[PDB]
Amino acid sequence: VHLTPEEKSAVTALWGKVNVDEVGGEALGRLLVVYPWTQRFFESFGDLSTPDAVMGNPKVKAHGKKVLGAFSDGLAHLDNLKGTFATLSELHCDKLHVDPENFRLLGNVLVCVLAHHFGKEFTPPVQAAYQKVVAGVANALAHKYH
Amino acid sequence: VHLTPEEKSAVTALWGKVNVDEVGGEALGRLLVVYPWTQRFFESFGDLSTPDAVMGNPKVKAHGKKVLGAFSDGLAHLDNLKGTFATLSELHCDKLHVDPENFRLLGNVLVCVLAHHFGKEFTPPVQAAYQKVVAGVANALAHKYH
Amino acid sequence: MLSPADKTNVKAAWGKVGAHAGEYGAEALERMFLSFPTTKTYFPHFDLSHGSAQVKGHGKKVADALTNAVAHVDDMPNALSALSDLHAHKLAVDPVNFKLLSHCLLVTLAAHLPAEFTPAVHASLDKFLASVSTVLTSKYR
Amino acid sequence: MLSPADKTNVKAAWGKVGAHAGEYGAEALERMFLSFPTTKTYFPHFDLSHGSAQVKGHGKKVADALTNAVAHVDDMPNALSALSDLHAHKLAVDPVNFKLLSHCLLVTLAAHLPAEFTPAVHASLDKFLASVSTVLTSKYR
Ligand code: HEM
Ligand code: HEM
Ligand code: HEM
Ligand code: HEM
Repeated sequence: VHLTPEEKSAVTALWGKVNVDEVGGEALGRLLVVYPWTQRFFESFGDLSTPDAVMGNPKVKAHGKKVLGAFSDGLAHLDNLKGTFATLSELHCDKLHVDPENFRLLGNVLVCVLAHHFGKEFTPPVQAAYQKVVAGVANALAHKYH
Repeated sequence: VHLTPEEKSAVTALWGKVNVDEVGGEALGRLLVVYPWTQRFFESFGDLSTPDAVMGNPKVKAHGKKVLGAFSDGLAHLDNLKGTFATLSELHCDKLHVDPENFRLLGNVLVCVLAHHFGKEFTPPVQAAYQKVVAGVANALAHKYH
Repeated sequence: MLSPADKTNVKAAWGKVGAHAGEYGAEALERMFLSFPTTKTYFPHFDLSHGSAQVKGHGKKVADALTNAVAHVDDMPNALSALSDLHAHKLAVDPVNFKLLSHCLLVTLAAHLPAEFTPAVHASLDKFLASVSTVLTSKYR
Repeated sequence: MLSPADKTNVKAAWGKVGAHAGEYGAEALERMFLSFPTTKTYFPHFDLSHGSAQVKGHGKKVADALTNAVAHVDDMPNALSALSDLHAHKLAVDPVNFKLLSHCLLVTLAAHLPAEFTPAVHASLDKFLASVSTVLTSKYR
C-alpha cells in the first residue's frame, strides 16, 4: 500500500481515537442493513428483519468487534498487508465462500461510519488516505482466492 | 503478471497467428459501436454515426492498428508491463484525459474479437490467460494517473 | 432500453443458437469460473471440474431462462419475476458478477456464431444481457 | 425501486441539508477528486485546487439537480430528462464514476448530519443516489 508518511500519520492519528468494538458493530450492522443480501452469510445470527433488530443484535455486535479487531491489527502492518491477512484470506475463500467484493463494500461502509463519528475532522485528505487503506485490506483479503 | 508458464506460452502461441491490422481495427471499432459514448474521444475521426461507418472509417482502422501494435509490444514485456507502458500512461492521463475504465472495456472487447476469429482454438484456458493479460495491461496504463 | 432493432438482432442471434443453448450456457460458465475464480464462491456445492454434470445442468437452466427472456423481451420483469425473487431472497450474488457472466456469454456466442456476431449484433446482445441482469437484481433492496 | 419509507427518509434528510446543498455538493466533488483521481479526467478545464470557484459552481449545479429530483421523487425520469440527454450525448462519463460520486455524497452527508444519518436513512439515500445514477445513465445506448 503506497501511503505517504503524512498519509500514514493521518491514518494512525485518527485510528487512535476510535472505539473499535463500537465502530466494528456499527460498520457490520450498516452493511447488513444497506446491502441486505449480505445477510445470507449470517443465517445463524437470528433476527435481522428490521434495522433495529440488526444494529442491536448481540451476535452482529460481537462479530463486528472481531472483524474490526483484525482490521486494526492490519493497520499496524501497512507495509505487509498480504502477509498479515493470508490465513484470513484462505479462510474466507475455502471455508466461508465469501465473494471479495463484500470486503470493498464493508470498507466503504466503514468510511461512512468514520465520517459519521468524526464529522469535520474526517477531512477530504484524511478520507483519501483511508480509501487507500480499505482498498489495500480488501485486496489483501482477496489475494489467496483461487 | 502472475502468468503460469503454460499460460505464458498459450498467449504467445495464439498471438503469433494474429493479424494485428485486422484485429486492431475490429477491436477499436467494436468499442465505438458497443459503447457509443467513447466516440467523444474521437471527434476528429469523422463519420461514426452508424456501425458500418465506424467499421469502415480509415482513421478508426489506422488507430486500431496503432493501439494493438503497442499492445503487441507489451506481450514481449510481460514481466514488466508497468515500465513498458509508463510513458503511454502519462500521455493517456495528462494529454488525452482518458478514464482508465475504458482500458478495461477495450480489453474485454479484444477478448471477444479473438474469440470471434479463432473460434474453437480460443478455449476456456486460453481465454483465462488472455483475461490476465488484458487486466495487467489495463492496470499498467492506469498506473501513472494522478 | 432495447430498441426494435436490438430486439430483432437478439431474436435472430438466439434463434441460431437453437439446440446448442444448453451447451453454450455450460461453456460460458466454465469460461467464467476459470477466468474469474471469485465467481466460484457461489457454487461451493458443485463439482466444478471440466465436464462435471452439475455445470452441464446449471448451464441448461441459465440458457432456458435466457430463451424465455428473448421470447418475452417486451415484458421481461414479468417473465423473470420468479428468478428475480430467487436471486434477491435466496442468493447473495453481488451485482458485479452479472457483468462477468454476461461477458463470458458474449465470448461463447462469438466463438460459436462468427457470421452472426457482427458489431451491431454484439451491441444488441450486450444491451440485452445488461437488461436481464438489471431485472435479476431489481428486487435486491 | 424506492418505497414510501425511502421517499420519506430522503425528503427528511435532504430537508435538513437545505441551504447547505451547494456547499455539500462542492465538498463531495473535492472528496471524489482526492480519493479517486481518475475522476479528474472529466474536468481538464477546471481549476481543481481547494476552494476553486469552478468547483463551488459545479457543486451547486449538482446539488440543485438532486434537490429537483427530491422535489419530483415520483417522476424522476421526466424531471431529470434534460440531464440524462446531456450526460449521454455530450459527456462520456463511465457509469462507475456515478458510484464514486454517490459514495462521496454519502460521506459528506454523514460528516454533516450526525443525527439524521441513521442506518435506515443511509440505506434510503444510497438507493436514491443509485436511482438518480440509473436515470442519468439511461440514454447512453
Ligand atoms: C475487513 C474485512 C474483514 C475482516 C478483517 C474479517 C475478519 C474476520 C475474522 C477475524 C473472522 C473470525 C475467523 C474465524 O472464525 O476463525 C471472520 C469470520 C467471518 N467473516 Fe470475515 N472479515 C471481514 C469481512 C467480511 C465480510 C464483508 C463478510 C460477508 C459479508 C464476512 C463474513 C464472515 C463470516 C460469515 C465469518 C464466520 C462467522 C461465524 O462465526 O459464523 N467477513 N472474519
Ligand atoms: C490496449 C489499450 C490501449 C493502448 C495500448 C493504447 C495505445 C495508444 C497509442 C500507442 C497511441 C498513440 C500515441 C501517440 O500518438 O503518440 C494512442 C493514442 C490515443 N489513444 Fe490509446 N490505447 C489504448 C486504449 C485507448 C482507449 C480505450 C481510448 C479511449 C476510448 C484511447 C484513446 C486514445 C486517443 C484519443 C489517442 C490519440 C488519437 C489521436 O491522435 O487522435 N486509447 N493510444
Ligand atoms: C444471465 C444472468 C443469470 C441468469 C439468467 C440466471 C438464471 C438462473 C436460473 C434459471 C437458476 C436456477 C433456478 C432454479 O433451479 O429454480 C439460477 C440459480 C442460481 N444462480 Fe443465477 N443466473 C444468472 C446469473 C448468475 C450469476 C452471475 C451468478 C453468480 C455467479 C448466479 C448464481 C446462481 C446460483 C449459485 C444458483 C443456484 C444454483 C444451485 O444451487 O443449483 N447466477 N440462476
Ligand atoms: C449525482 C449524479 C450527477 C448529477 C446529478 C450531475 C449533474 C450535473 C449537472 C446539473 C451538470 C450541469 C449541466 C448544465 O450546466 O446545464 C453536470 C455537468 C457535468 N457533469 Fe454531471 N452530475 C452527476 C455525476 C457526474 C459524474 C459522476 C461525473 C464524472 C465524474 C460528471 C461529470 C460532469 C461533467 C464533466 C459536466 C460538465 C461540466 C462543465 O463543463 O462545466 N457528472 N452534471
